[PDB]
Amino acid sequence: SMSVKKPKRDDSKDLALCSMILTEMETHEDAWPFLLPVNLKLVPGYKKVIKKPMDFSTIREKLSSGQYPNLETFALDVRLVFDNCETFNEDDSDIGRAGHNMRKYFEKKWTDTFK
Repeated sequence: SMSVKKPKRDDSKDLALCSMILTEMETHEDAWPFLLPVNLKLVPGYKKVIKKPMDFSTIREKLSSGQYPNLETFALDVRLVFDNCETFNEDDSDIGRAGHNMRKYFEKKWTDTFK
């Protein structure tokens, strides 16, 4: 509360570490469904159904331009990418499996880097 603070967690490397994680996600072989924004002209249903589209390139640009105030807002957008994928794709599809795999990959890197 006012003039009562928990000890200051060092957050000075967060930006670099989120960039590193994002690089590892970008270079995973199953990243291909997530690298670029879904083409809203070419994919029926996407625009109406997925209220907040997110992809790795968009996260990368937000990251690079100081649009994440903290590491939780970064994780929210990453998870949004996988939540959107599960919303739109069957579990038993290449893309559906890609999303589960990438989410797993991300969550491990996240825990190992920060928790």
